[PDB]
Amino acid sequence: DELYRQSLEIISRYLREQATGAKDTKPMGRSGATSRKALETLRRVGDGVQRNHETAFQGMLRKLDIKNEDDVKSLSRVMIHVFSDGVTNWGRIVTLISFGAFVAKHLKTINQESCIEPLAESITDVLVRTKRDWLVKQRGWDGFVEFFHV
Amino acid sequence: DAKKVAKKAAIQAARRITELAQVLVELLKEALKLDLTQEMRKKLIERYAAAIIRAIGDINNAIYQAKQEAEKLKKAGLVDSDQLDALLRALDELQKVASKAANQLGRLFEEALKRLDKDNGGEEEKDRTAKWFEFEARAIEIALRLAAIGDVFDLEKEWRKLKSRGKL
Repeated sequence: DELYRQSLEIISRYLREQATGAKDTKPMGRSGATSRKALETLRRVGDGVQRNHETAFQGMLRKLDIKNEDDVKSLSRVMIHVFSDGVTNWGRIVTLISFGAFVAKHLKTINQESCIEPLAESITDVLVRTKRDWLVKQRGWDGFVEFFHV
Repeated sequence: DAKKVAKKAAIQAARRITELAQVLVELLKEALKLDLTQEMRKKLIERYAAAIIRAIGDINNAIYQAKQEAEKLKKAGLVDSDQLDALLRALDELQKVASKAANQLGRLFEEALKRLDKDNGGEEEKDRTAKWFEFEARAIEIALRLAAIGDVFDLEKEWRKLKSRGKL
């Protein structure tokens, strides 16, 4: 599925940059331009979210106690609770991805980089499976870039 | 008027913070009437984190939605460049006071979790923790409401200073 592939690639790469610190040099899939401009959007908006809410993010991380790969399904359950009111918007989506990056940095420092890709896949799975038609109607990652453009 | 864009964002930011305070209060009261296991406590933790993420995400969405309406107004000729930069700066000040309130409620709920773990035991301390959290959460919310009204008051005065410049 093209939507799942592109979403996972953007989220996989963003979570991997935040934990490791290096950008991935390898070329993207078929999207290309849209995936790059979504990552620039994620680096601008997502890094700001993590810095301006570091107090809240650090407290959430300690009480969620993300240790191994079976704790990684906990953020997918948090996503379901986030959306349980029926509201979907880009601000919630970018915030969940930024907390995923915040968790990914912590996984590297506790020697669990093993868990980062499973985290990115479950974040992408919930996003794409539960909100596919919303994403398509918002023009996917092109609308995500358009929403956070200034 | 274009300061309706700022007023709308001010009301939305205060509503999201007020709804977050109400969600955290009901989660604590549900956990206080309940007898907690380790699994029930972790479900409550996931619901608290979701409430924080939802509040932050919805505040972010409202501010970016407010900035789109302002840019709209600049391209429609209903505001000039100096008025738009005052509107965008007022929306940035709303974003910061709203972010601080969300951080304070998350830090406040953390202290509440420490009381539901440690002191909990006896209906009387139960009810004092409930009112302690209720009081401190509303304090956070009203401080945001007042700071948000002040940010609009700052925008309306910088709008009257730009008209007072004339064309000089």
